[PDB]
Amino acid sequence: TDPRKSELYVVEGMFQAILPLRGIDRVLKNTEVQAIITALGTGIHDEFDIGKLRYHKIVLMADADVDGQHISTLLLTLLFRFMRPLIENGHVFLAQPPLYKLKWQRSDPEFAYSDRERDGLLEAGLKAGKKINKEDGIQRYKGLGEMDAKELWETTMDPSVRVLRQVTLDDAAAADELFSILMGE
Repeated sequence: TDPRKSELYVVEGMFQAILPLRGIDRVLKNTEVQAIITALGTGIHDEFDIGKLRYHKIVLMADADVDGQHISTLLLTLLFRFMRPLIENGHVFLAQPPLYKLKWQRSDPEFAYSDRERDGLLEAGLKAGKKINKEDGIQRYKGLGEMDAKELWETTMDPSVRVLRQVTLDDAAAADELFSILMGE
């Protein structure tokens, strides 16, 4: 659980810490944001000290819809404006939750992270002799809240299977501009 072996997941509302974030000056006072900032341990702006970082990886997980984009947007800008080295140093990632669950009749269900993977897994399973209900065998997730707690962990937090995307400085800059445009109303 020492920093090197620790990760912090910030999820839409190896030691794996988890904090929620329900979706500029007032944002910093919101307790959920404060918990996250405090958990990171670095301090902010001028006080920022990379040596005090408590987590090797910071993973943002949210729904792919507007509501989900909003929090990921707000979080990426806070980091870009007050804790930039976390991004430049490659500590920030976005978790890709699965899009589909393939409910094989007499075997383990499989998860697909894209339409193409869905098609490949389906074809591969059928050729192997696996059976699936053509009407309800493939579940298309609407959000993270539709997932079973255990399946959420297995598909987004399990290190040997999760699909993570490193946030680049350019990505964060894009999020910050987005935050600016939208605030301009």
